[PDB]
Amino acid sequence: GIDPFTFENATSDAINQDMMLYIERIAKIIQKLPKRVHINVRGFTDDTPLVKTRFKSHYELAANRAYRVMKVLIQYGVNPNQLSFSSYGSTNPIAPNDSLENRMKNNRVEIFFSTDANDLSKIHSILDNEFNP
Amino acid sequence: GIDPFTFENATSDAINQDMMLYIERIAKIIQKLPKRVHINVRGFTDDTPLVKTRFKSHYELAANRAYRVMKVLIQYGVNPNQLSFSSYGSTNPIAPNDSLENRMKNNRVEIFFSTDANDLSKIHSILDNEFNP
Repeated sequence: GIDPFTFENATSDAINQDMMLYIERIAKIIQKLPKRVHINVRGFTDDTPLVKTRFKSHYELAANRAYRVMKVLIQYGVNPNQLSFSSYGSTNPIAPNDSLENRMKNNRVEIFFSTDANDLSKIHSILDNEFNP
Repeated sequence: GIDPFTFENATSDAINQDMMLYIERIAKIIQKLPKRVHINVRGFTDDTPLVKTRFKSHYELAANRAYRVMKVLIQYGVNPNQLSFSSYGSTNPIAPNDSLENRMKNNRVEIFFSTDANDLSKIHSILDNEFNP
């Protein structure tokens, strides 16, 4: 399956260089998709305390992450008309927050496609060509 | 009359220094509002034909105006977690699309507040404090 954008720094919204390149690939994929497909960039966090940062809440942290990924997709030519962003904060974890390994799973941004039934095949086919050799 | 933001020309998404000042004023207001109130930044166009611009459709234009305004609101300190943007293209004109003057009222971005009955008063006096005798 396709990978989400993982934030290794549990308390920041910083997009490093490896992640920028990956966002760029997804951007290239997105612009090839039919125009009636929209993209919702969703933001998540673990439950690491936020005390020594600027963020008041995990929602706020996840919003910044999703917004920033969205910003980057636009940088690489995705039309703002196909885009939106959402924050789920520390709700909806992939894994429980017991260990460092599982907490990384929770520090991510996920891409959601909004598509009809016919455009779903096209997305499927386009994603297959670019991601699986 | 708390006015929308009105763009300079039919096909432009440029935010002039005039509009910057006004968006900043709006950002100050938003930051005084209760945390449970959210802000949707709505973009519109007139129905001026789009040749000789980058934009392929009015929704792309309207989406770009609204995204830009939101990006500015954040720039001036508004929590991304309280923000979203929407494009309405040339739909929902506030005025008939005849004279240039009227077409321009349609080239605009509007701010919608999402609020419960109780936070509605808190928003009223905050807005009144800022835009009335």
